[PDB]
Amino acid sequence: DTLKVMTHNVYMLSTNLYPNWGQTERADLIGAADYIKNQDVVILNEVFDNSASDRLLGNLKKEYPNQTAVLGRSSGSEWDKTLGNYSSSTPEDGGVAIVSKWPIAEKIQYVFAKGCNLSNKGFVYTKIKKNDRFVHVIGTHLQAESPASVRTNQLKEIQDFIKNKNIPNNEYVLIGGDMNVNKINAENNNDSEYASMFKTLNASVPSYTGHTATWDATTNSIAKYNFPDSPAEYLDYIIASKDHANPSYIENKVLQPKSPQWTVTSWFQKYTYNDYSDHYPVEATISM
Ligand SMILES: [Mg+2]
Ligand SMILES: [Mg+2]
Repeated sequence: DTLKVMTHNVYMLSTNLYPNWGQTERADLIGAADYIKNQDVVILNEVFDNSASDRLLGNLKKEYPNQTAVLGRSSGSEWDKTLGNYSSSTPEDGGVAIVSKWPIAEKIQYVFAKGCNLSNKGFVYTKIKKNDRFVHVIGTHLQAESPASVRTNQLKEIQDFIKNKNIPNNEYVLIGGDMNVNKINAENNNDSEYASMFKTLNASVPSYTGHTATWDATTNSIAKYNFPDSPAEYLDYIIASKDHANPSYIENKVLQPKSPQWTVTSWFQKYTYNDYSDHYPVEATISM
């Protein structure tokens, strides 16, 4: 069998702080997009805006009916457990959610202890039954660019959680999302943060295919507006724990899907874009 998992930072900032980023329309464009189809599990990042995020989740309901709540937005029975530094008084939620075409046996949220109370950043854990197999998928979004030291602490909390969970070593355990750890020009430096990421989580390095960056101001219309001169970076991953079932093959493919044109007005000026987010999605293929 093959497991298909995708992760995508969808840039859905709160409309209370950023009213004109086309969040609602992109909720519809992403929901109907072909690139996000045919997956087993999908991890979402930055689904911060409550209305637009729920709209997106609703549009994905037909194909991915099994869904978790958004990390850090609530702490009721919608979560089997709410772990970590969760606060109901944080201005924003963690923006992470997971949807699947398969039954979800357990849903857990965990809020990171440290961070440079702004957003309940952390991770979402899911135990999913796919064809009589239980697979484990953790979705997260780490500290954005001292920042590296914070990310290492967060990665540590993720690894510590996995070990404590007592997951069978013959079942697949994947960790994915916007790690904010750059692979560009770092794949050949055992001392880079990119290298440390794999050590801290004790995960294997996947085969890389597709586009060469996940946040590219040189090809992405949204990133180009916000950071015109910033060199492209590679920050999104989906990797497997070596302390559990090691995939004979695991790929991470960066896609460059373009959306139908959409327009927004900001300060009496109209702007048109053809991207779903400032980040590109990463499609993982895992041989089981
Ligand atoms: Mg972002
Ligand atoms: Mg929110």
